[PDB]
Amino acid sequence: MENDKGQLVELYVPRKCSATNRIIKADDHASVQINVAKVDEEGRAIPGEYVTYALSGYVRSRGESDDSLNRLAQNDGLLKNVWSYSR
Amino acid sequence: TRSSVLADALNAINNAEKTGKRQVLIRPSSKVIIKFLQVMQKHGYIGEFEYIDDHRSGKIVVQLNGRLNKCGVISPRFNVKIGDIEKWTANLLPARQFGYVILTTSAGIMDHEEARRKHVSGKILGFVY
Amino acid sequence: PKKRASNGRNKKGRGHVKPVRCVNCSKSIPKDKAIKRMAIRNIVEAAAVRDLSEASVYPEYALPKTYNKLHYCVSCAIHARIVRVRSREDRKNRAPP
Amino acid sequence: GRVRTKTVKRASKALIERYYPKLTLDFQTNKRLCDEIATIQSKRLRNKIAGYTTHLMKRIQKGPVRGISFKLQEEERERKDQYVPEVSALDLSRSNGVLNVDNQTSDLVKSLGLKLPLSVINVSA
Amino acid sequence: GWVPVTKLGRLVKAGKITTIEEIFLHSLPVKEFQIIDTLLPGLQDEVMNIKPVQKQTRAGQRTRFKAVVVVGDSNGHVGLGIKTAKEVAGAIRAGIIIAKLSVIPIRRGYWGTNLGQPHSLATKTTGKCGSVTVRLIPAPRGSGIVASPAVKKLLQLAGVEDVYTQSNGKTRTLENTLKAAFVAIGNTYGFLTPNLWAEQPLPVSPLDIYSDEASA
Amino acid sequence: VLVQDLLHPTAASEARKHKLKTLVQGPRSYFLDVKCPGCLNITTVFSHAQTAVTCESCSTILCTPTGGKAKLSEGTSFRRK
Amino acid sequence: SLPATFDLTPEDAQLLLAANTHLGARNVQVHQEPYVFNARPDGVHVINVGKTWEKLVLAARIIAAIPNPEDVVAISSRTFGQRAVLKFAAHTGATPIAGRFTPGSFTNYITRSFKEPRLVIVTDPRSDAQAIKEASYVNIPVIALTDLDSPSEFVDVAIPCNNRGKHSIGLIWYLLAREVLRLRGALVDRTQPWSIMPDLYFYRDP
Amino acid sequence: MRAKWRKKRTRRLKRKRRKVRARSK
Amino acid sequence: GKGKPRGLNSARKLRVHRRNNRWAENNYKKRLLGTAFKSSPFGGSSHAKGIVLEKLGIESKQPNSAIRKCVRVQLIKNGKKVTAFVPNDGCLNFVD
Amino acid sequence: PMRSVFIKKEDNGASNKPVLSLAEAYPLYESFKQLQKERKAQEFQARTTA
RNA sequence: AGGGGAUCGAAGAUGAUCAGAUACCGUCGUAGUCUUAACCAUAAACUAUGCCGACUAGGGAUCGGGUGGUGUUUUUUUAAUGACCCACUCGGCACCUUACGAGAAAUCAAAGUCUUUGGGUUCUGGGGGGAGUAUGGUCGCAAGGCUGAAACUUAAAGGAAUUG
RNA sequence: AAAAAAAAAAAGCUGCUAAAAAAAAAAAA
Ligand SMILES: [Mg+2]
Ligand SMILES: [Mg+2]
Ligand SMILES: [Mg+2]
Ligand SMILES: [Mg+2]
Ligand SMILES: [Mg+2]
Ligand SMILES: [Mg+2]
Ligand SMILES: [Mg+2]
Ligand SMILES: [Mg+2]
Ligand SMILES: [Mg+2]
Ligand SMILES: [Mg+2]
Ligand SMILES: [Mg+2]
Ligand SMILES: [Mg+2]
Ligand SMILES: [Mg+2]
Ligand SMILES: [Mg+2]
Ligand SMILES: [Mg+2]
Ligand SMILES: [Mg+2]
Ligand SMILES: [Mg+2]
Ligand SMILES: [Mg+2]
Repeated sequence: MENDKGQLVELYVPRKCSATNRIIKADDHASVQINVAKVDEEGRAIPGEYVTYALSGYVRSRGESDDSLNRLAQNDGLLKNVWSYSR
Repeated sequence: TRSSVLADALNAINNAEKTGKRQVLIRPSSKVIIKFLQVMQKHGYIGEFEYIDDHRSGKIVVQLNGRLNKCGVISPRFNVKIGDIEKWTANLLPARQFGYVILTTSAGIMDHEEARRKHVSGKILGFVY
Repeated sequence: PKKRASNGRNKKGRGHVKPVRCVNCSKSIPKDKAIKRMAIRNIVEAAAVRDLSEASVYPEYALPKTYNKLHYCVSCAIHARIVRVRSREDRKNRAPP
Repeated sequence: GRVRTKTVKRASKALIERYYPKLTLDFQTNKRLCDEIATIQSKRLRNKIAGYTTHLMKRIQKGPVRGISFKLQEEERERKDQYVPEVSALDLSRSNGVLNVDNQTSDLVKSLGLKLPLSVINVSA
Repeated sequence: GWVPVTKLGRLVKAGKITTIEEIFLHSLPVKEFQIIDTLLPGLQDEVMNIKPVQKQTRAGQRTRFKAVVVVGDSNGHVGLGIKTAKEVAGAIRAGIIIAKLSVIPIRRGYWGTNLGQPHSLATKTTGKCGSVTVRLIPAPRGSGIVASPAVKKLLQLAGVEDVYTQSNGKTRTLENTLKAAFVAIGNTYGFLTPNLWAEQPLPVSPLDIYSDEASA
Repeated sequence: VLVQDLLHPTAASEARKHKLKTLVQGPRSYFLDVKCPGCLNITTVFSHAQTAVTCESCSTILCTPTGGKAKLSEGTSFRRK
Repeated sequence: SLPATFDLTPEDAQLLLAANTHLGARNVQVHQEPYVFNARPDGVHVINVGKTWEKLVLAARIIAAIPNPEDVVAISSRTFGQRAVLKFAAHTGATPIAGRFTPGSFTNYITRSFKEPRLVIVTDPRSDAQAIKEASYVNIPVIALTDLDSPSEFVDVAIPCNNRGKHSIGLIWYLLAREVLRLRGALVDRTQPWSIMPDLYFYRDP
Repeated sequence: MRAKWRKKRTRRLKRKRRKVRARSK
Repeated sequence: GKGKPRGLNSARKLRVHRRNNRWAENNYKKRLLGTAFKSSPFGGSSHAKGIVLEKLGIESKQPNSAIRKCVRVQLIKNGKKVTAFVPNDGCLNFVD
Repeated sequence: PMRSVFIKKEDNGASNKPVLSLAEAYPLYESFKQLQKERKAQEFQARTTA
């Protein structure tokens, strides 16, 4: 958020969970940030080119991190037949 | 027995959002529930919802984005006047810049900013932020 | 405070259980609370087995055994070391030793 | 009692760890090399250390000892766990080129759409 | 000298991390106070109280001293540390270290209509520790900090200009009420607001950007 | 599981669920078209019949009531209608 | 996505079915596992080995995305996986922890065995519960070789397998090492197999 | 003292007071 | 809900229950019964005049040991007898 | 920890050395197990047939 | 108030023990213990957890019913039954694991969904004593029950845990 | 399919009050 005349205030716009869209706090030490390598046309992983997911400590502690990562990965197309919407 | 279907629906939405699910099933789906969900959807707190027709009373599946902190009912439905509106918003909204007290007025169910714009008041239904 | 979730007995969904008497002191204790043990004993006490076998008129005599169910109150079981005071975490162990 | 303290035990283990081929299964020679190869302030402590060292060498001669690892031991360990069989256990040569599988494994691989030689044997409850 | 032994400490000594906003953004666990006072040289410290706590032994009572320390630059960052030690001065020093390790960011906001700099909190917030619940309410401009002296000093060192407080429970447990106010102030960057609804592209961590200037 | 399709559950899971707990409730019972030996006289029998349904021509009891589904007699021929 | 040369080859399917990675746990079944396919009689369940293959290549993509290869840490307190994680350490960067994981290895920076990994891989979450608990204190992603009854808390990538078998654990570690080497480029031939026999990653009685 | 015996003592006192008042009336 | 009624027409119950519960407060019961007028020695007044009947020495409570030098005094307006402490060092010599 | 086993010859002379040594009996025992192994296969065959 | 009155056994008698011991222990033994008719209305009458309704984590077992399986066994090898096995489901008495959550903690799948405070409703408490007393009602043959104060007194009583 | 175990004479009392911890700066060959 910002004041009356442009000029963004609120230092540290925080990250949000890729699964539950909740704010990942500064002291949330059970939260992770997965980086998956991109692959180009030969089977080789390009260094420095990742697709990135952030998972909150709540979902990791509840044990939905694996299923949530399955869904996010299949949505981004790097999984094929792992996750089903109709459970 | 079941005395407030709106209270049951908003409680089920709250528990779904706390648990982190992206959908919730609601029984038994009244008109007041539909209007309340429409106000929340208009302000962008839920997303799309779908009404399932049995021939009894209906069910609703609501999609949930992560934006909801709390939706509640105010029971009993207190009679509320024009200055009492700002008194209620001060009591149960987190800030002056967001959040809505939803109230049933004679010109339909609406949030308190629309009620101020239309200059109408009424009975209090609940809240959302 | 509350020591045990079971209240020291085994009665969930009854209200009242008919009592029994302690075999050592005749204290009245409810049947679910008592410290039931099963004494299944050889009749000849393991040191006279040879003597009774050579004194038997029959070959292959089956040598029966005695069966008794002993009911103990809490005081008599603790004093007779049938059960002993366990630690706070080990109190929850239900398994026989 | 004759329980030896951790100074003796730790010195003996360090001596064996870095001087295993030099020292022997004999107390007299172990004493005569320990006094020149280590700096020990007491003749009594040197004798105790050399005696426990000789005891541990007897232990090492009767199979390996946990906590003690020298160069010959670790080179034998790596030479043994770099072992590989001539023919893989997972090779299908054993069992004649066909993997025994159940009905559920069979329609699993049909659902995966892979063709591979398999034999179905019924598994009953 | 410092000679850090942590990837974060190595990066902060190398200068690849220049603000604690990166640490807060990536939720990096801090284990060295030299990181904190390198990146926030302007935070100041204060001891709230010293209390004695006693343990009964066979020959008398063993007395140690419990120090509660707040640290904080007066815009955005605060920390609370509690330490017992055999000496009061050692308790104060170790509490300063612990308070420096616990520094958290503060979301400051507007009571309304956003003219100047953020003067108050963005939302109502509450912290609970023990029996004490501390509730912080945004206040209009010129209200000041309506609070008891200890939590008022904690809010001052965080940089809140004006706020209302409400307390329930046994507030004379000073350590509890200070921890509850720290939880309350910490939850401001926990509350999700419509201005934070917008989606962000999830930046790459410094620990992977500068992995050569890290431990290896 | 946090994301699932409540509007389209699988037929297996709906068949597993109780009749009042499916998405839209409905009966799990059915009707049988039943013939007895002798006279043709095709008749309609509920699957949970609670009564000894007889053929309209003769005393030819077709089902015996049970705690659940009705027990059809030994010489009968039924088709799920 | 992937260029479709990453699909489950029939020889890899033969390896998986010969090592019995498809034979999951008994009728005890954690709801966090949709990897069940067609529960067998005798109460045994069958794991979708295609799903195991896609999860394994996803895990290998994450490990290949790790910049310094020694920042990957492989964990096995199980004897059936000690040799597997040691050979994984040999063939990749991968600083290993085989045997006893001392508490405070990820916390407690003054410990002699203090590691700061960017990713941790464990063989059994139940047997290696201390390592995953410590990783949850310092923001470490976790890959785990789960079974159908494994405790999936604080596990980000779960590779479903039979972790009760000697051959299946070694085969999964073998395949993981092979694919991370293929994505790194040490094995330039994506189609041709690896010279290293899968029995190298196996536990032996003596 | 034990509360049961305190209750017994109170009941005895109450009965005695009733008897004395009945003497008066 | 909670043990209180919440209905929009339950105001009578709420009011009556509050009255019943007000009786458990110390100050409300005193003010509504008028015990200051009835049973207080001063009759609800702040001060009262009396005549000294005698001088008393009250032993201190534990853990103190002293004689407190009070006076037994009968009030003029109602005849009730009370005991008043005489403060400071030697003022019992003033009071006769 | 002092429990020990005492063996006494029968007075009548009924007690006698066994006809086969333990070692001699063991292959035969294995053979029964082998028949059982065939029988376990037979159980499988019986299961397979019906 | 009739009947019954074998056992055990308030009172009591007695032997010990003891400084005393009309206590514990031993031996007897009245009322009682059982029943019929009529009273009494209390218990740590306890899950010290009011009821009705909704929702929120995993796990196996068990009791009653129901559905399915070319499942096993028994009968007339073979039908139906029955008894088992497996899968599911509704309704119970419970249990195990965690703590998202709650709590002062002990602990709790409710004691959660409570300062982000409102699903419906009844009852009860407001520092410790005096005191369940006095008084007035009312019920009871009685014992007593239900309702129920005040003057006065007092800085703690109390809860859960820690180290000795 | 195991072997093991029974034991419980006597022991009352100890006057009042009294025990308790906070902040750091010195520059010398
Ligand atoms: Mg106690
Ligand atoms: Mg009872
Ligand atoms: Mg207060
Ligand atoms: Mg109302
Ligand atoms: Mg005092
Ligand atoms: Mg007597
Ligand atoms: Mg009562
Ligand atoms: Mg009660
Ligand atoms: Mg309920
Ligand atoms: Mg059932
Ligand atoms: Mg059940
Ligand atoms: Mg039941
Ligand atoms: Mg009060
Ligand atoms: Mg009171
Ligand atoms: Mg206590
Ligand atoms: Mg005396
Ligand atoms: Mg004494
Ligand atoms: Mg005395």
